Amino acid sequence: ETVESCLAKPHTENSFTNVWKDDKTLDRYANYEGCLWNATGVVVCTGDETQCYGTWVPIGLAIPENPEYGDTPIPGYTYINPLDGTYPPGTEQNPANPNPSLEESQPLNTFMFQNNRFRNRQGALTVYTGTVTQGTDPVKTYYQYTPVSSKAMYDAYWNGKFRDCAFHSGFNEDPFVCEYQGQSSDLPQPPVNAAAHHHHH
Amino acid sequence: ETVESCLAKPHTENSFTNVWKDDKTLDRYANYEGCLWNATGVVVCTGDETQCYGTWVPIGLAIPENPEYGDTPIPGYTYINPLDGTYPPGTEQNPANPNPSLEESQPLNTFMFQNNRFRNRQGALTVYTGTVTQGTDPVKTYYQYTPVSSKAMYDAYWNGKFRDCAFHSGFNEDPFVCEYQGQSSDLPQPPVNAAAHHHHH
Repeated sequence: ETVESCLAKPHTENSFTNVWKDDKTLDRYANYEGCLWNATGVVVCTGDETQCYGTWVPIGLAIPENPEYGDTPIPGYTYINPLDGTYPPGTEQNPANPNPSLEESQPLNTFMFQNNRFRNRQGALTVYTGTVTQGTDPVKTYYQYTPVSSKAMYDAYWNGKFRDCAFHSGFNEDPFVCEYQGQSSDLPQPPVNAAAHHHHH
Repeated sequence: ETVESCLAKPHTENSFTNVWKDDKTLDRYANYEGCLWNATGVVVCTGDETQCYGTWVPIGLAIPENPEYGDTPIPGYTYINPLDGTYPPGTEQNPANPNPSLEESQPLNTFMFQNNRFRNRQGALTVYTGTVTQGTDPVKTYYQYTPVSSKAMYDAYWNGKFRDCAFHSGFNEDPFVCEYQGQSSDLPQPPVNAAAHHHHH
């Protein structure tokens, strides 16, 4: 395939396996038919983030990276994109500070929701967006927390769905795994990307 | 509309006006029919980025913003998304450092391409994605430069499209505006959301 041929493929609504997520933007990707695809909004994924069902758009050539599989629908959850811009910070609607913050070490008060790490500071939600560096000799490494811009994430919070995990002190360890992991929804099988050749070269 | 009715709308391939971009993810958004839409894939936008043509996906309720249009096509450029993940850093194909760095002040020899500010270090391209803050008062501000993950951007760079703007050295505080602003292309008019659609939540 070429970049042009990939971009010409039709968008496809189906389950893809071997899904990966960009640690900074939280975007989900997968390889299929020699092309790289990006999931667009409304996503249903398994508990782990191995498979996701939704509207996939071809964005370029497949990139190197990457049990069994049946024909029966499997359990999953409707996944929320924490940074989708539906409730942007620094606005009248969402007055939270729009600037990301830095932590020298992973904070003690974080909670895990749909495989993302979050912090709650009196109703202001932030999400872990990977590490960043500052300076040279020595290079300082920081854990970056970015203000959440997802209305659906805040709706869940305001509906009291994170009572067991968003108000917790922390310490000795890492994140509190929330009991709520989203609305249940099944993924059709098998993934269209099942075949091993979609994941090679 | 409701969040669910907005999500049930079909993806639309059309030109939208009153477009805005997320400074951190570089996402493009617009309001239409009481819903918020996000452009997916490569879009065609005007020079100022007021209008973009492409595949738009409904992601939630419309959000507050803050004569006119004809019916003949207008000139625009094929816009690339610098953080689209088609050529991720920290890999065999793209050996750039995968970590964003924080600058105490804007770096020197930067250039403007499609209203984004970039830095070029011996072929390693980095893009300005906004301010990050730290330190319980005073409150120190940093300028974040994130590794470019767009293969298209690198292709243009490698083909010598940025000859005049990306290869400066020395002391240059203001960014050089690149002559190349992308491949010319036309946008159908008028925009689908031209009418005062942009009012009342």
